[PDB]
Amino acid sequence: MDGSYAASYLPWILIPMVGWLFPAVTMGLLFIHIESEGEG
Amino acid sequence: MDGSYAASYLPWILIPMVGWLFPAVTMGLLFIHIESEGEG
Amino acid sequence: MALSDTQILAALVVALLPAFLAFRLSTELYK
Amino acid sequence: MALSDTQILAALVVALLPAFLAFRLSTELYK
Amino acid sequence: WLTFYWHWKHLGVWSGNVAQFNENSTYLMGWFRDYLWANSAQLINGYNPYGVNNLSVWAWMFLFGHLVWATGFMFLISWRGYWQELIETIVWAHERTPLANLVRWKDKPVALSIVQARLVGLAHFTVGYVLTYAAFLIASTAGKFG
Amino acid sequence: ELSGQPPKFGGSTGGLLSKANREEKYAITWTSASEQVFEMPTGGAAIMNEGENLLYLARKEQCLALGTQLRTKFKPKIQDYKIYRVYPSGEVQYLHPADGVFPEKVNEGREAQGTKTRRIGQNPEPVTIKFSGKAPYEV
Amino acid sequence: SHSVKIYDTCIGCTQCVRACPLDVLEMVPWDGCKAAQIASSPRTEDCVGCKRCETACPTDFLSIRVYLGAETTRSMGLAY
Amino acid sequence: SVDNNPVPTSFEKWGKPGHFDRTLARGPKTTTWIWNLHANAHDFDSQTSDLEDVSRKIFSAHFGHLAVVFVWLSGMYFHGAKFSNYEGWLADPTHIKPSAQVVWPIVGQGILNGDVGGGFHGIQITSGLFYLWRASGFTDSYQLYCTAIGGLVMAALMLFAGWFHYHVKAPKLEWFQNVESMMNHHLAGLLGLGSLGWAGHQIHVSMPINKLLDAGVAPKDIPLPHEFILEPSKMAELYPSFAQGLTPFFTLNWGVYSDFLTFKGGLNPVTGGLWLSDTAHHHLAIAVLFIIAGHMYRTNWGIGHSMKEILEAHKGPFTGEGHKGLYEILTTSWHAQLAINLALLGSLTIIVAQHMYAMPPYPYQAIDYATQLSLFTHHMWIGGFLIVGAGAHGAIFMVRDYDPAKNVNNLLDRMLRHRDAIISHLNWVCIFLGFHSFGLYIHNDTMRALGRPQDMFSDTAIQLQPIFAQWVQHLHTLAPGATAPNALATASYAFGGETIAVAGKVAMMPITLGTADFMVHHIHAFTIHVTALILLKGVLYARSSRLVPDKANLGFRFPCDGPGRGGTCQVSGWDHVFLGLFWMYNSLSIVIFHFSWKMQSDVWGTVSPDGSVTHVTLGNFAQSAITINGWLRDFLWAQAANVINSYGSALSAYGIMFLAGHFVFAFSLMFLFSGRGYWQELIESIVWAHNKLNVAPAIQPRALSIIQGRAVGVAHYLLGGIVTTWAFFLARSLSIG
Amino acid sequence: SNQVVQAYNGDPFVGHLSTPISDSAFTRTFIGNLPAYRKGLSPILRGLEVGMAHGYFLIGPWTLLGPLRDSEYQYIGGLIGALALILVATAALSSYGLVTFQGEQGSGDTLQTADGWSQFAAGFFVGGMGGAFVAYFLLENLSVVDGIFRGLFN
Ligand code: CLA
Ligand code: CLA
Ligand code: CLA
Ligand code: CLA
Ligand code: CLA
Ligand code: CLA
Ligand SMILES: CCCCCCCCCCCCCCCC(=O)OC[C@H](COP(=O)(O)OC[C@@H](O)CO)OC(=O)CCCCCCCCCCCCCCC
Ligand SMILES: CCCCCCCCCCCCCCCC(=O)OC[C@H](COP(=O)(O)OC[C@@H](O)CO)OC(=O)CCCCCCCCCCCCCCC
Ligand code: SF4
Ligand code: SF4
Ligand SMILES: [Ca+2]
Ligand SMILES: [Cl-]
Repeated sequence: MDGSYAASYLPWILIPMVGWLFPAVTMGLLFIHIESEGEG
Repeated sequence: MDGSYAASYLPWILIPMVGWLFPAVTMGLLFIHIESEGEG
Repeated sequence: MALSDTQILAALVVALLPAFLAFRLSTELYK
Repeated sequence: MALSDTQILAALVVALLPAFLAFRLSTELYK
Repeated sequence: WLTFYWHWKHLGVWSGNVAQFNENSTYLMGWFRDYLWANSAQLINGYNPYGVNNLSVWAWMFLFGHLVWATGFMFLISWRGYWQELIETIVWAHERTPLANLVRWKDKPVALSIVQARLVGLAHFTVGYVLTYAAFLIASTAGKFG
Repeated sequence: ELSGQPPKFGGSTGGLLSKANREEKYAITWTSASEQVFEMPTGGAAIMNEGENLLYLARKEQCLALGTQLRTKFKPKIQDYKIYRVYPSGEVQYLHPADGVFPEKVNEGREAQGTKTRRIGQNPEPVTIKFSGKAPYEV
Repeated sequence: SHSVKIYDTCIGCTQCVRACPLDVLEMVPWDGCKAAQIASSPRTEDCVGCKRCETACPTDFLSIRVYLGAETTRSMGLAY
Repeated sequence: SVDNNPVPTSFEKWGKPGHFDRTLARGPKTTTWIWNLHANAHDFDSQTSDLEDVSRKIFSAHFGHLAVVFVWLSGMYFHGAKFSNYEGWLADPTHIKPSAQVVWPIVGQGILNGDVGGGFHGIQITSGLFYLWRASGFTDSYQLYCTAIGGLVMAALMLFAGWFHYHVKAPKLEWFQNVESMMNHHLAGLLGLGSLGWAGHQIHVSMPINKLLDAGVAPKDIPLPHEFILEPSKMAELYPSFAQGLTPFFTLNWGVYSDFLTFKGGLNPVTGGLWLSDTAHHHLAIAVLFIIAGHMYRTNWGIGHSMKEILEAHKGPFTGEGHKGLYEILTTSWHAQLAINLALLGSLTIIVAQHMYAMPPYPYQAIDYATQLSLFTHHMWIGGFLIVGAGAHGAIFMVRDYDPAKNVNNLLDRMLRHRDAIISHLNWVCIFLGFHSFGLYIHNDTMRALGRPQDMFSDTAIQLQPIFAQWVQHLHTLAPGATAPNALATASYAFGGETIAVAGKVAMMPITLGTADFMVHHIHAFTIHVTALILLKGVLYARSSRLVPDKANLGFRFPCDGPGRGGTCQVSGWDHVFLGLFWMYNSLSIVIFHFSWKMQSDVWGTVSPDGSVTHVTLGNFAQSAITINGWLRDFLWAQAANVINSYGSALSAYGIMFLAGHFVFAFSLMFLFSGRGYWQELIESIVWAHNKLNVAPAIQPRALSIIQGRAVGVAHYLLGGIVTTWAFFLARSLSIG
Repeated sequence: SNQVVQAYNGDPFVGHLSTPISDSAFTRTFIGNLPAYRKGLSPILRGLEVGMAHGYFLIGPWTLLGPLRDSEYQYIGGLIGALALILVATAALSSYGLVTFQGEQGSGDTLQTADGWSQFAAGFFVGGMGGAFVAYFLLENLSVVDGIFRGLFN
C-alpha cells in the first residue's frame, strides 16, 4: 500500500490506531465501566 | 551427525529429550516426592 | 493542485478542538 | 528395503499404548 | 419490489433494449432470469480462480449480505428456551473445567430475550437485505455501464 | 439444624453449581414409610430412605416439582415435605408450606397481598401517571 | 421481581394456586364470591413469570395478572 | 391367544369425526377442533391407555400402509406397461430415454410430452424403473400388467388382513411381546428367505435375458422367462456348470458353481451395472448368513438365547448396572422401538444412497446421470427424515413411556445423570467443526477476493490433503489379489482403477480426494453433529432441565412454559424436532450439492475414442468448490441456467416448480417469523366485519396454535426448498446428456 | 467396589462426577501441580511459568502459516504476531483482574485477590514475551541449533 497524497505516513500510522488501539482502548474502558460495582 | 534412515529428525529431537528432558523431569518429580512431608 | 503535509497536520490540530468539545458534551450529557 | 517415516511414527503411536499401560501398572503396584 | 422494477426498467432504458422488459416483465420467470440471473454474472465474477477485478469488494459484500440475512433467520426461527438450556450446559462445562474455573463471568450468561431475539434477527435480516441489494445494484450497473 | 438422611444417589452433573455455595441453595425434607425410587428433578433416579429424607437442590422450583411428584406419583401420598432456603452464612429460612397448610386450602391468619379492590378494566391510564415511576397496576 | 395482582372478579376456584409451580399464591378468606376465598400473592419474589396461573384462571378477562418487571436470579429461573 | 370379534364393523361412526378423542367428540366450537382432529388421528397411545388395543391398532395400520404401498407399486407397473415405452427402450437402450408417464393434451400441457425416442411423447422418468426391470429380466408389457394386477390383489389382501386383525380375530399382548421369536422370524424369515428366493430368481430368470441382451439378442428372439424352467437344457447351453445338478451343493464341492456364482467385482462393461453373477452369489451368502442369524433366540424349544440375559450380562466398571432393563423398555414401549428403528432405517437408506452410486447395480443406470442423481438425493432425503423421526420418538418415549423406578443405575439413568457433560462436549465439537470447516471457506473467499490465492486452502496453496481417506482408497486398490485374493476386480472403481466407458458416456472412475473434498467432508461432519446435538438434547432434556424441571408434565408437544424464566419458548422435545428438521435439511442440501458438483466435475462426461474424458463441468470442483462464491457462481448460478431456460420446452414444468418451491419457502417465513397473537387480533377484526353482514360462522375461527404455526412453517419451508432443489437437479441432469 | 465413577468429593447432589478424567490421582497431582494451582507459589511465579509456556508455543502458527511465511522475514512475522497476541492477552488478564476483585479480598487463595491477580498478570506478561523471544531466537538461528544437535561445530 502507498499513497501519492500529502502526508502518506498518516494512513500508515492511523489505520492501526483506529482499527486496533482505539477499539481495544474503548472496549477495555467500557468493560471496566459496565462491571463497576461502585454504587449503582 | 546425520542419518540415511527414515525420520532422521527423530534422533535430533529425541536424544536431548531422553538425555535432558526425561531425566531432569524424573529427578525433579522424584526429589519433590521423596521429600514430601505429607503423612508418612 | 494537491494539499500539503502542513495543511493536513493543521487540520488534525484543528480537529483536536471538536474532539475536546465532544468529550465535554458527552460527559455533561452523561450526568 | 528400508522402512518409511510413517512406519516409524505409527510405531511410536503404538508405543504410546504400553507407556500408558506401564504407567497404570506401576501406579497400581505402588499402592 | 419497487427497486427491482426501477432497476430493470432503467437497465432496459440505458442500454436501449426496452423490449426485454416489455415482453418479459409480465411473467415472473422473466424477472427471475432476465433481471436476477443475468445481471449477477459480472458481480459474482468480481473474484474467481483466474483473478480479481474492481468488483471484488461487491462480490464479497454480496456474499456477506447473504450470510447476515441467513444469520437473522436463526434468531427469527429458533426461539429462546432452547438456547437457554444450551447455555445452561455450557455454563456447567465452564464451571467444571480446570484452569478455566479460575475465570468466572461477572454477569451470568443467559439467552437473549424474546423481544431481543426478534430485534436481533430483524436487524441481521435488514442489514443483509440492504447490503445484498446494494452490492448487486452497484456491481451490475458499474459493470454494464460504469 | 436441618435433619434427614440424604437419599442414596450415584451423583449427577445436573446438581449443585457454585451458586449453591455462593448465593443460595434449597432443601426439601420428607418422611417416607418405605424405601422406593423417585425421579430427580435434575435428571435420573434416586432412592429415598425410610424415615427422614433431606435433599439439596439448586432452585425452589426443583424442590416444588419434587414435592408435586411426592404428592401425586406415590400411592401413599407424601404430604408432609418442607422446603427451605439455605444461605452460605448458615441461616435456614422455611419456605413451603409457609403456614403449615398447603396454599390451595384457605387458612385464617393469611393476609391478602397482591389483591386489588378494583377490576382489571378500571386501571387508570398511563398518561395520568407520567414521570411518576409507577405502572398502572402499582397505583 | 415480577408483580402478581389479583382483581375483584376472583371467584376462589384455587386453580391459579394449584397451577403455580413456585408457591407464589395462597388462598385467603374473602366475602366477594360464593366460595368466600380470594387468591393472594405474598411470594412474588419467587415468581418466575410463567403465567400458568393466568392460563388456569376461568374468569373472562382473568382475575389474576402477572406483569414482568425487574429480573433477578430467582425470576430468570437460574440454577447457576 | 386371539380374541373373537372385539370391534364391530359399522358405518355410523364414520360420519361423526372426532370419535377417537373424548374432547373432540363433543363437537366443534373453535376451528382448532378441526386442526386437532387430523393432529390426533394416529396418536394411539393417547386415545387408549391399554397397550393391547394400541398394538391392535398398530398392526391393522401396518397392514393398511402395506396396502397403500402395494397400490403405489401396482400403479407403477400399470404405468410402465400401458403408458410407457419399455417396449422400444429395451431393444435400443442408448438411443431412447426411459419414459413411463403420458400426459393428456389440454391447456397447452401437451408440450410436456417431449420427444424421448422412437416416436414417443411423454415425461422422461428418472426413478430408474426400466433399469431394475431389465435387471429382473422383464421383457414384455403383459408381464408388467400381470405384476400390476398381482399388486392390486396383494393390496386387497393387505386391506382384508387389516380388517380381519382389527375387527374379527385380533392377537393378545404376549404375542407382541414375544420378540425373541419375532427376530428369528424376521432374520431367517423375511430377509433371509426373501434374499434366497431372489437369488434363485436371479440365477434362473434374471440372468438369461440379461446376458442375451448384453450378447446382442433382440428381445423378441428371447422367447419368455418360463420356458427356461420348462427345459433345463438352455442353462447348460449357456452356463455349462448346470450339468451336475444339485450334487455339488450337498457334497461340499461348490467350486463347480463358479460359473454363475462369481467374485469378479467391478461393473459389466456392456451396461455399467453390477455383475448379476456377483449379485446372485452375494444374495446367496446373505441368505445363508441370515438363516444362521435367525436361530439365535429361544422361541418354543428351549434352545437359543435370552436377550434379557445377554443384556443383563453386559456391565462394567464405568457403566454401573449396564444394560439392565432395556428388554422391558423395548417390549413395553412402541415409541422406543420406533425411535431406534427409525434411526437405523434412516442410516440404512443413507447407506443405500452412498453405495448405489459407486456400485451401480442396474444396467444403464450409471450412464443415466439424471437417474443416478435422483436416486441418490431421494434416498438421502428419506434417510434424513427418518433420523429426525428417530429423535422425535426418542423424546416421545422419554416423555410418555419412561419410568425412573424401573431404570436405576443402568445405562439410560447414567445418560440422564451426565447429559450436561454429553451436550456440552457435543456443543464444543459443533462449534469447533463449524469454525474449522466453514471458516476455512470464509478464509478462502476472503483471500481470493483480496488477490492472495497463494494464501488459500487449496491443492495449489496451503494443502489439506485427506491422507487417511487416500490411504484407505489405496488399500482398496491393492485389495483384489493381495488382501482379497479371489476377488478379480476392486469393489468399486471409485476407490481406484480404470474408467468404465459404456456408450459415449462415463459410468465410474477413480474419484480423487483433495483439499475441497477435505473441506466439504468436514462440513458434512459439522452439520451432522449439529443435527445430532439438537435431537440428542431434545431426547436427553425432554423430561427436565435446570430451566424447566417439570417438562415431562407439560408433555412432548407444547409451545412453551410462558415468557418467564427469561423466556421458555421452544423447550419441548417437539420443538427440538422442529429445529432438527431445518438442520437436517441444511445438512442434506449440502451433501447432495457436493454429490452433484463432484459427479458432474470429476466423474460424468463424454469419453473420446482415444480414451480421454471431457467432463460435464470440466473439473472446476478442485478450484471453485473451495469458496462460497464458487459454490454460488459455478454451481448454483451456472447450473440453474437449464432450469430457468426451460420455458417453452418440455422441461418448462421443471421451470414452474422452480418458481413454485420458491413461493412455498417464502410463504413458510410468514408462519416462521410471526406469532399467533397478531393473527388472532386480525381474525377478530374480520369476524366483526362478518358480524356486520350476519355471515359469522357457528364454528368460531381462531388463529393457528403456536405449535401448529411452527409445524406449518417447517412443512412449507422443507417442501418449497426440496421442490426447488428437485426442479433444479432434474432440469440440470436431463440436459447434461 | 469396582465402580470408577463416584460422586464428586462424596456429595452426589453437587453437579459433578468423580471420573478418571476429573478426579483420578494423576489428574489431581498434575492439575494441582500446574503453576496456576501449585501450592505455595507466589502469583508472579505462577504467571511467569504460564506465560513462558504460552508465549513459547504461540510463536508457531504465524511462523508457519502467517502471511510472512514465504518471505525472508518469516520468523520476524511469527514473533510480531505472538508478541501482539501476548500483549492483548495481558491487557485482557489485567482488565479481568480489575473487574473481578473490586470489593472485599478473600482470605483463601492469594491468586484470587486484586493484588494476586495483578502479580499473576505481570508474570504472564514477562513470561509471554520471554517465551516468544526465546522461541524466535531458536528459530532465527535454527541452523546453529541444528549444528549444535548434530555436533557440526565440534
Ligand atoms: C466523520 C467523517 C469521517 C469519516 C467517515 C472518515 C473516514 C476515514 N478517514 Mg478521516 N477525517 C475526518 C473525518 C472522517 N474520516 C476529518 C474531519 C479529518 C480531519 C480533517 C480526518 C482526517 C483523516 C486522516 C488524516 C486520515 C483519515 C483516514 C480515514 C479512513 C480510515 C479511518 C481512520 O484512520 O481515521 C482517522 C481519522 C482521524 C485521525 C481524524 C478524526 C476524524 C473525525 C474528526 C472524527 C469524527 C467522529 C465522528 C463524527 C463521531 C461519530 C461517529 C459515529 C460512529 C457515532 C476512513 C476512510 C485515514 C486515511 O486516509 O486512510 C486511507 C488517515 O490517515 N482521516
Ligand atoms: C527397551 C528397548 C530399547 C532400547 C534399549 C532403545 C535404545 C535406543 N533408542 Mg529406541 N525404541 C524402542 C526401544 C528401545 N530403544 C522401541 C520399542 C521404539 C518404538 C518402535 C523405539 C523408538 C526409537 C526412536 C524413534 C529413536 C530411538 C532411539 C534410541 C537410542 C537413543 C535413546 C532414545 O532417544 O530413545 C527414544 C525412544 C523412544 C522415544 C521410544 C520409547 C522406547 C521404548 C518404547 C520404551 C522402553 C522402556 C523400557 C523397556 C523400560 C525399562 C527400562 C529400564 C531402565 C528399567 C537408543 C540406542 C533414537 C535413535 O535412533 O538414536 C540414534 C530415536 O530417535 N528409539
Ligand atoms: C546424554 C545426553 C547428552 C547430550 C545430548 C549432550 C549434548 C551436548 N553437550 Mg553434554 N554432557 C552430558 C550429556 C549430554 N550432553 C553428560 C552426562 C555430561 C557430563 C557429566 C556432559 C558434559 C558436557 C560438557 C562439560 C559440555 C557439554 C556440552 C554439550 C553440547 C555441545 C554443543 C553446544 O554448545 O550445545 C549448546 C546447547 C545447549 C547447552 C543446550 C541447548 C538446548 C536448547 C536449544 C536451549 C533451551 C531451549 C528452550 C529454552 C527450552 C525448550 C523448552 C521445551 C521445548 C522443552 C551438546 C548439545 C557443552 C555445552 O554445553 O556447550 C554449551 C559443554 O561444555 N556436555
Ligand atoms: C416409521 C415412521 C413413523 C411412524 C410410525 C410415526 C408415528 C407417529 N408419529 Mg411421527 N415422525 C416420523 C415418522 C413416523 N411417525 C418422521 C419421519 C418424523 C420427522 C418429520 C416424525 C415426526 C413426528 C412429530 C413431530 C410428531 C409425530 C407424531 C406421531 C404420532 C401420531 C402421528 C400423527 O399425528 O398423525 C397425523 C399426522 C399428520 C396430521 C401430518 C400430516 C401433515 C404432513 C406434515 C404433510 C406432509 C407433506 C406431504 C408429504 C406432501 C404435501 C402434498 C400437498 C402439497 C398436497 C405417531 C406415534 C406426533 C405425536 O403425537 O407424537 C406422539 C408428533 O408430535 N411424529
Ligand atoms: C447462515 C446462517 C447461520 C449461521 C452462521 C448459524 C450459526 C450457528 N448456528 Mg444456527 N441456525 C440458523 C442459521 C445459521 N446459524 C437457522 C436459520 C436456524 C433455524 C432453524 C438455526 C438454528 C440453530 C440451532 C437450533 C442450533 C444452531 C447452532 C449454530 C452454531 C453452530 C456452531 C458453529 O458453527 O460455531 C462456529 C460458528 C460459525 C461457523 C459462525 C460463523 C463464524 C465466522 C465464519 C467467523 C467470524 C470471524 C469473527 C468472529 C468476526 C468478528 C468481526 C469483528 C469485527 C468483531 C453457530 C453459532 C447450534 C449450536 O449452537 O451448536 C453449538 C444449534 O444448536 N443454529
Ligand atoms: C497515558 C497513559 C497510559 C499509557 C502510556 C499506558 C501504557 C500502557 N498500558 Mg495502560 N492504562 C492506562 C493508561 C495508560 N497506559 C489507564 C488509565 C488504564 C486504566 C483503564 C490502563 C490500563 C491498562 C491495562 C489493564 C493494561 C495496560 C497495559 C499497558 C501497556 C501496553 C501498551 C498499551 O496499552 O498500549 C499503549 C497505550 C496507549 C498509547 C494509551 C493507553 C491509554 C488508555 C487509557 C488505556 C486504556 C486501557 C486499556 C484496557 C489498555 C490498553 C490495551 C492495549 C491492547 C491497547 C503500556 C505500557 C497492559 C500491560 O502490559 O501492563 C503491564 C495491561 O495489561 N494498561
Ligand atoms: C475417525 C476415526 C479416527 C479418530 C478416532 C478418534 C476416537 C476418539 C476418542 C475415543 C472415544 C472413546 C470412546 C470409547 C471408549 C469406551 O467405550 O469406554 C468404555 C466405557 C464402558 O466401560 P464398561 O467396561 O463400563 O462397559 C461395559 C459396557 O458393556 C457397557 O455396560 O465407556 C465409557 O466409559 C463411556 C464414556 C465414553 C466417553 C468418551 C466419549 C466418546 C466421545 C468421542 C466420540 C468420538 C468417536 C470418534 C470416532 C468415530
Ligand atoms: C418435503 C415435503 C414436506 C414435508 C415436511 C413435513 C415436516 C414434518 C411435520 C410433522 C409435524 C406433524 C406431526 C404431528 C404434530 C402435530 O400434531 O401438529 C401440530 C398441529 C396441532 O398441534 P397442537 O399442539 O396445536 O395440538 C394440540 C393437541 O395436541 C391437543 O388437542 O397439528 C397440525 O398442524 C394439524 C394440521 C394437519 C393438517 C391436516 C391437513 C391434511 C394433511 C394430510 C395429508 C398428509 C400427507 C398425506 C400423504 C400425501
Ligand atoms: S407467573 Fe408462574 S410463578 Fe408467577 S405466580 Fe403465575 S404461575 Fe406462579
Ligand atoms: S413468545 Fe410465544 S412461545 Fe415464546 S414464551 Fe411467549 S407465548 Fe410462549
Ligand atoms: Ca505472503
Ligand atoms: Cl471464487
